[PDB]
Amino acid sequence: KLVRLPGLIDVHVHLREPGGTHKEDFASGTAAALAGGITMVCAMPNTRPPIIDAPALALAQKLAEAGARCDFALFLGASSENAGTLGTVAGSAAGLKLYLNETFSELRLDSVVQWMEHFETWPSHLPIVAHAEQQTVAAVLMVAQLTQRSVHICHVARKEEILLIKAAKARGLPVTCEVAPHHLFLSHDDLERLGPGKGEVRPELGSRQDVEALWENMAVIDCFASDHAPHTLEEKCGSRPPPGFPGLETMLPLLLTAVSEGRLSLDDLLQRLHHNPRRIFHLPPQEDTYVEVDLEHEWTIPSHMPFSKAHWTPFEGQKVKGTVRRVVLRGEVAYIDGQVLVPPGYGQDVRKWPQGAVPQLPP
Amino acid sequence: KLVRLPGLIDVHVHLREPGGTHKEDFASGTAAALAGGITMVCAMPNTRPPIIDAPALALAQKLAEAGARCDFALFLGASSENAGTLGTVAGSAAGLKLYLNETFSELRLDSVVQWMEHFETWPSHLPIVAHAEQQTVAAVLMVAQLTQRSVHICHVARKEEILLIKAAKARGLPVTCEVAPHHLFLSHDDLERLGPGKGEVRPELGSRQDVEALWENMAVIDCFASDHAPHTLEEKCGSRPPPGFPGLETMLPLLLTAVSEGRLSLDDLLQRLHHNPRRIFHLPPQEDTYVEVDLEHEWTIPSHMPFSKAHWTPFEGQKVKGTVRRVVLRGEVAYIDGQVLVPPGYGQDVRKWPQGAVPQLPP
Ligand SMILES: O=C(O)c1[nH]c(=O)[nH]c(=O)c1F
Ligand SMILES: O=C(O)c1[nH]c(=O)[nH]c(=O)c1F
Ligand SMILES: [Zn+2]
Ligand SMILES: [Zn+2]
Ligand SMILES: [Zn+2]
Ligand SMILES: [Zn+2]
Repeated sequence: KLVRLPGLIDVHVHLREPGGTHKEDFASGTAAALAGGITMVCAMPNTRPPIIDAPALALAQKLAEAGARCDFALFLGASSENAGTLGTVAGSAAGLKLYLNETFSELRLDSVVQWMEHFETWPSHLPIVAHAEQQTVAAVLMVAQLTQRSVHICHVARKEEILLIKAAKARGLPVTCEVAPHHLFLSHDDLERLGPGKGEVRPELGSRQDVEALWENMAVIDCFASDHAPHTLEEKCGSRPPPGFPGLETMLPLLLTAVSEGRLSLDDLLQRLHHNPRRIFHLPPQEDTYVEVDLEHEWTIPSHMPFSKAHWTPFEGQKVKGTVRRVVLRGEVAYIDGQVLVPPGYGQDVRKWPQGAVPQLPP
Repeated sequence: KLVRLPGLIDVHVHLREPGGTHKEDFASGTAAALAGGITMVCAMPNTRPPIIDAPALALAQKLAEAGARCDFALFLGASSENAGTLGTVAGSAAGLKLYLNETFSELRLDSVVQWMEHFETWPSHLPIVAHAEQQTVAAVLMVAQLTQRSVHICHVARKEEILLIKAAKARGLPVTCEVAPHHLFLSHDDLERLGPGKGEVRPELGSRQDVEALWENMAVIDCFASDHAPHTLEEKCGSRPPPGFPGLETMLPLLLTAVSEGRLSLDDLLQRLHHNPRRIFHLPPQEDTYVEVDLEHEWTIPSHMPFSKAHWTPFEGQKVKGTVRRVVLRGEVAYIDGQVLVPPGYGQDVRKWPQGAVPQLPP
């Protein structure tokens, strides 16, 4: 028998359009999403041009409307120059993304004062998410407290980080977080197989103790999100390997395997890939939308999944139990057993739906 | 006419004994202190052995009692192994020092969870100070809030850091800080003259804008403290230059010059080199103790000051106006015009004085 799930949401993907379309584009990346049982994605702003101003957002919105096969929201990115300039378009974005560790120059913040300025100027009712590793988690939490608002921490990867967040939650601080599949299912032990190029990712793969700590502290994890970060094999295996793994097509199969093994429950999964993404990011329901999965079928992850242009995967060789069989999106069959059946452009910007605007107090 | 000042206190010095006595020892370092108008010093724990346990503290206490010419308190240092082990000796120390950025392996903390453990286990009534640069300031402030206590930030060197602290103080958070003379009187502009070896210090020399920001935000600075960090010229000019400047003998002359120029008042100076050190660290008064300075005498800083074994100074060539003429410590003439007149061992551990114990609620 098939199990019917609601439309799953991935709040952290890199779809590379504009400007990196050999790595992925809206059409290929959203095909990958649907194949992974994901019907709504939130796309990060570190494209070329990066989504750091109104014109870049407008361009990305049209590229997404024309290419996306599933529904989406687009993040804006914080820069050293745009604090206090995004007020008119802020509500149209998934949220604001801060890159607080490594990134390219356009998104680099050189001072915590710049973080403060963003927390002070970004509308208080809208989401802020951060790439914030190790001590940077504590630092951005401090900025959030000084400015008396919430923050969501992207891809938590370490015992250190999840325990800090746990302590913050115990103090009633408004912080949420997500964890990516590679930080639950891969570790340092896998670097021998992957090699130093393929294995490059930020946050880096953790120790066995890091992975164990994330599982032990599942209660502290609000969301799963792939951090789908496609690069071609040539790039990953070259002289200056970019960090990141593709992950849309493998996330749900990996997690379903863990459900099958009793490592977490189906509800635990659905809180983290549906309900909590909805509530943290104020994402609307999708009418007539559901995913049918098969929990019995055992298979081995191949050297590349069918859809991502990355055309490789760090999970090659892992045995999984769990398969996406069918996806229906807003009343149309979007995916069946390896075939995507909705065209580029079927997808819509959920922030334009009346139910997808973030509620706020009147002026 | 001479101006009579109270006995000045430097809460941040490295006296290198035990184990680095070619760089400085208690006798030479405290001679330097007296020559700089300083009658009480707090010595950092990054010696060899480092002061991270009771036996090392006991050794350092005896070396200081035998060698110090001025009065002192000794810091304990946080390590990855000693949280929850220092309770019996904590009250005998100046406070607990956390090295949160670069340091040697024995004092390295690999996780913010280790910082949390120290804040939770160190007695709540006793001082904690941190080497915490840039975002690390925000991170350690977060740990302090989670554990609902105060923290003092060592050598604030950047616009970013002083503005973060300013914002924290505006929110009523219990944080204090100190600034070292090199971050007020030297900058990037001086690296050409100093060279890359001599110029090595942590925190590094800041931009002109950093220096300007510290002066503009003098109200936010609770203490001046030298971070006297002596290394020999051979070491500074060698293949792996250690970071740090000697500074006991130049701190007061530099600051008196600024007082003379109306950059801050004499009271501003005395709050920062006497009253605030006393109150933050619960340091006792010194009976019959005072410093007489001459504010008229103009001189140029030489290539080395008379007492520090570092035998060099990054302030060489700077013109100053202000000289220490005489120091009286506990009723004895300790220094006159270049001559130290109290022997090694004259100095005492102020934490052993009845008035130098930190008051606490009964068990
Ligand atoms: O865009 C990427 O490739 C990327 N890859 C990573 O591994 N971490 C990131 O923070 C990131 F932005
Ligand atoms: O002990 C030292 O030499 C030293 N020198 C520095 O410049 N910064 C430090 O944090 C330090 F511990
Ligand atoms: Zn990231
Ligand atoms: Zn990412
Ligand atoms: Zn330091
Ligand atoms: Zn120091």
